[PDB]
Amino acid sequence: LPAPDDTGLQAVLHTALSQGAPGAMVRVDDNGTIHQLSEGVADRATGRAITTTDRFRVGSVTKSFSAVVLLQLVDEGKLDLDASVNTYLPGLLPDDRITVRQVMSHRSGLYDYTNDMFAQTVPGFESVRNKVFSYQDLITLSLKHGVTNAPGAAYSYSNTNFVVAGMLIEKLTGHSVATEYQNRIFTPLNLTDTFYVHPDTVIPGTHANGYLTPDEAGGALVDSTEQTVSWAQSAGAVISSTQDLDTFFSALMSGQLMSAAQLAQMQQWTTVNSTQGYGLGLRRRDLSCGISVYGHTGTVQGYYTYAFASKDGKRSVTALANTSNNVNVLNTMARTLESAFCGKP
Ligand SMILES: *C(=O)[C@@H](NC(=O)Cc1ccccc1)[C@@H]1N[C@@H](C(=O)O)C(C)(C)S1
Repeated sequence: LPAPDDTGLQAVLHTALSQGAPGAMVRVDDNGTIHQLSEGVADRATGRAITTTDRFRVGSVTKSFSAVVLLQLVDEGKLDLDASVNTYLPGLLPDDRITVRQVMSHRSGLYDYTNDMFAQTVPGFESVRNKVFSYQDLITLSLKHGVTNAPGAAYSYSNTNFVVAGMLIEKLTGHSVATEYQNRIFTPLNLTDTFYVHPDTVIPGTHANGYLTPDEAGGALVDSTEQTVSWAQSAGAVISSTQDLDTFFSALMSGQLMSAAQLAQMQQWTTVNSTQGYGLGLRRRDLSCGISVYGHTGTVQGYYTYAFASKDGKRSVTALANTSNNVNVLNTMARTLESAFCGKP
């Protein structure tokens, strides 16, 4: 690979601050040489600077952790990707033909309940932040809507799919998702900054605060740091660090977390758009210099995350800006992948 471009990374972060991120940071693990940059503040009221060791909410990057657990259950013979979800969770879904593979690749047609919750950004955050939901509650919210397409027929990202994922983990293992994440991922990889504490609202240890941008342009930012994330759970509630997400996606892509057969299933790409695919709880992004990278993005209130690795896991990058509902910042932060993998233009 090209050399990571730290000047380019620095410009990305500075642009993200100019667009409304209080803080922005990135860590590259380049085959044993680290690159780490940060600009701005973890806490905008106190002025405490953001740093690449600050913990944060990774949002939908959680889906990759859920997918790893499920694919280990497939290795163990406890789950068949092409069986019906209702085989394992009887009566859950209105269509017996919706399969586990369809759920994990967002081809199930299940409606995303979060479109109900966040029609207004800050009011929706205020409605869910201190709520505790069961998995079934969230499924029932989805099922109030008809499915949006036939099973398997169309890619349509839906948090509901990884609420089903959590339910399947807990039913088939008899344990909580937190226990399964810990035993199958966090402990074996020594991810000392990585937690699943739902429904606790505290982020353990030193952390970046999250700042939710309101829908009204120019409006005051809302501190969204402390919330249950119960509206997402196995779709969105992991806490981590740039170092730990780098370790996780390098371990995944280098074949440490499941059989080769199941990693191949995880990497069967459904088209998202002309430069992106979706596997099983895994995104592919195709970069301008003809390199593809693998991992996931996250948006949870006040945090935008990108966490991606090369095909062989030897280079990994995690970038975080502590705002959300700011599409300029979201778009800017994607450029860290270009600078880190494609290098100087
Ligand atoms: C994961 O991060 C998910 N985030 C949300 O459900 C929160 C949300 C975001 C925007 C508006 C309303 C609610 C989904 N995953 C990300 C991702 O994969 O990058 C999406 C942006 C697709 S939402």
